[PDB]
Amino acid sequence: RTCLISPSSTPQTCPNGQDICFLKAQCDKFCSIRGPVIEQGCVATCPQFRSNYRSLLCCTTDNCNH
Amino acid sequence: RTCLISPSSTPQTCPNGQDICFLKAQCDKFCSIRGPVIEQGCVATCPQFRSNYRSLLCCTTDNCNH
Repeated sequence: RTCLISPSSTPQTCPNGQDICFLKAQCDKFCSIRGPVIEQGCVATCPQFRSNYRSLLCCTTDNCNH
Repeated sequence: RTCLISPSSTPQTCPNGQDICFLKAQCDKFCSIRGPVIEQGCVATCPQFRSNYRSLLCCTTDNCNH
């Protein structure tokens, strides 16, 4: 139920149907008091990314990171 | 001319006009003899990613990685 389960065992996703990894790096709340924040996990479908984020890492597959 | 020039000094991009970082992780040549490969650098505009890659990391900004 994640993207890493064999090599280093560092899984963290949770696709409820299709395997899609997703990381979100942007400002959270205030966007001017704590700076950029980083969050990762699993979501419905990887959206067409966006030029207004700070760093998005999509794998759209499971067990595809190392 | 890259995405890291101050903190750890590990820049590697090269936007010719707008600052956009881009990494490409997919099979290269044969896609069945060496496995998945990893490549990064800079390109025109970050394409709407794709669910057929192995790992794409776009920042669409400069000096936005650490």
